[PDB]
Amino acid sequence: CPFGEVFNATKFPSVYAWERKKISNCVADYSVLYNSTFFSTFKCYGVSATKLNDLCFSNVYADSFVVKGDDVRQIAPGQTGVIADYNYKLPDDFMGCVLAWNTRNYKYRYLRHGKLRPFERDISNVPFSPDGKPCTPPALNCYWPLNDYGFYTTTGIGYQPYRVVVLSFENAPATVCGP
Amino acid sequence: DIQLTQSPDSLAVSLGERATINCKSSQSVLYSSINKNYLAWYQQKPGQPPKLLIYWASTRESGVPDRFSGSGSGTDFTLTISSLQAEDVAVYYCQQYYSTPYTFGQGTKVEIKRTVAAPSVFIFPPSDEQLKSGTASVVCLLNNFYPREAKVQWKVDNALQSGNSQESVTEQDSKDSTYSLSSTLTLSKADYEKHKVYACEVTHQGLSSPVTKSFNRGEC
Amino acid sequence: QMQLVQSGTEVKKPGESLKISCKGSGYGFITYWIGWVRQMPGKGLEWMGIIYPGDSETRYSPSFQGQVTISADKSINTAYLQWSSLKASDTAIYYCAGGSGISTPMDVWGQGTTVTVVSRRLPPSVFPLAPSSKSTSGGTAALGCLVKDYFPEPVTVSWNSGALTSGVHTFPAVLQSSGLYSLSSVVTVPSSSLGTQTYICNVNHKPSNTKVDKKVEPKSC
Ligand SMILES: *[C@@H]1O[C@H](CO)[C@@H](O[C@@H]2O[C@H](CO)[C@@H](O)[C@H](O)[C@H]2NC(C)=O)[C@H](O)[C@H]1NC(C)=O
Ligand SMILES: *[C@@H]1O[C@H](CO)[C@@H](O)[C@H](O)[C@H]1NC(C)=O
Repeated sequence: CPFGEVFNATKFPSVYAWERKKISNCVADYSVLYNSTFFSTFKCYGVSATKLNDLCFSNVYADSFVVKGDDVRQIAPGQTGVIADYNYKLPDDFMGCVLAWNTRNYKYRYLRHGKLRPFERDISNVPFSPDGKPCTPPALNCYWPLNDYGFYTTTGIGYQPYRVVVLSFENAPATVCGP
Repeated sequence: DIQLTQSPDSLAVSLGERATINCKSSQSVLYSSINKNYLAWYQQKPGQPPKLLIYWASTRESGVPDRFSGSGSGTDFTLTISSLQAEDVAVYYCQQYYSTPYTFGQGTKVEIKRTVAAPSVFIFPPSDEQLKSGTASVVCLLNNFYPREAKVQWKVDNALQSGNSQESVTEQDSKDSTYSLSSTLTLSKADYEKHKVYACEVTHQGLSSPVTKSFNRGEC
Repeated sequence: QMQLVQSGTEVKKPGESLKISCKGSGYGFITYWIGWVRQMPGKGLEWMGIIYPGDSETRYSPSFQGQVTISADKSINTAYLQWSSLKASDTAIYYCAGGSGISTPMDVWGQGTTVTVVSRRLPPSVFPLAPSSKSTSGGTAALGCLVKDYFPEPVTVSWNSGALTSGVHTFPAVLQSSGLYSLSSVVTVPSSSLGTQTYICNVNHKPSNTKVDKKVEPKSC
């Protein structure tokens, strides 16, 4: 039901600090996403989109963020990019939907000690040392990990912003179903 | 990666009985979280694209009648058609959509066992247009019979012919489960000119006596 | 619900390029992945590959990697299958099917594209199989057409331009030792109506770019 304020949200977090939503206590009609001629991509893994109304889950969870359009390809299981490693990683056996649409009408982490777990998040802004030293403020070998996109109306559609919502699904009596 | 093998190659079932088809994978196709096997069953009737019948190994596509039923788990699955009907004559395949690359089973042709039906026999003399070819093709037609095994013997002046006839059978009819057969004797214009009576002698299980349809060159 | 329509029949010579298309139309298209399946005459189904037209992510089967290329274009909702140079082994029917996601069954199928690649082409000859008392048993007459000495398969034969289908039997062609093909298309009708009805067989052999309409009239006999 409340997708009207998840896909139609005034603004969105950006990818280092994405976060979820619940569809509990609902009945869901996913056609408001089937019949949406404005979605740039609609990539579901492990479940057929047009029969999602057939199914029943306990909860649905939607992660919301904003990526450069050329990295939409890496919100997907088993990808390799900076966004997939330090900001938002999808599981190998992931099942769910990645929806991306144009937002031309926001920061991202690019330095971290190791890769993220699937569905894990890193919110800290602490100076980065390439080999593990506590970095004294703006000295040497010191870099803050987070970093902005700096989107403008006038340049490449790949370099334009894109809003991305990732739906994942689910025991007990299922609480959200289709009509 | 994931290789599917179904059994048997063919199976013939009477109308109303049950047709079962096994599918065996080389590696499990269960996603443990949602607890559904990623296996589908498709039907292909002659001359048409395949049709998705079952997915998740037990869920029917919308519009599929209730007599189609999927079951199984892990590595072994079965498709069962209850209340077998004539229009269910087709080839059935299993398919895994667990991993890419996707894989089909090699396919199982389902045939019908029905009650005996005696053939209607007809014979066609060569056209005169083809008699300008230098070739004569005499054609004999067995229509809408069961079972499939029939014998067609060509006689020319009561001499039994061997080495100049070709037979072709149709797919099993989807409305009445019968077959049709065509036997064509091909001769020179000269050797056809030489002889007088041409006879198609049909022997079949539904015929008390061998039935013969014959004509005489020049009668038409 | 959404439909899939593929391009028409293709007859090519060994060694030329070919790009067959598959256009989808209907609500909810952007969720669909388009896969390609090859069916050689008399064989089963072979999965070739799959593509998502949204970003043209494509996955190939190990047996088709590099041998053909799968393409897409989201401008016109169209997937493509391409050979740069055809082999005689590539003669088949090619279906495009569609799954609402990846690792899903194939919900929607295309009507199929027949692709024939062959060296020589020889047009068929069509002769009437006229009905008579010899071709009549009871109150049921039989007539037909005999399509002989053609190469290669297939010939498509209709009756009265598609208007007469019930009681028709088009036999699988046989292979004459000359190397050429031959089949017969028969139909049973009421014998009483043989004066008032007209029965025309249509034979189209695309490889030789031929069509012929033969009126089959009855003989006294
Ligand atoms: C998306 O559009 C389709 C088709 O345009 C809608 O299909 C409806 O299907 C129901 C049941 O078959 C019919 O009663 C309606 O009349 C159809 N509507 C139309 C416009 O044809 C489908 O429901 C739509 N999904 C949404 C956005 O709800
Ligand atoms: C969002 O806004 C669009 C604008 O038409 C509307 O059609 C849609 O129902 C709204 N809700 C969702 C879930 O997108």
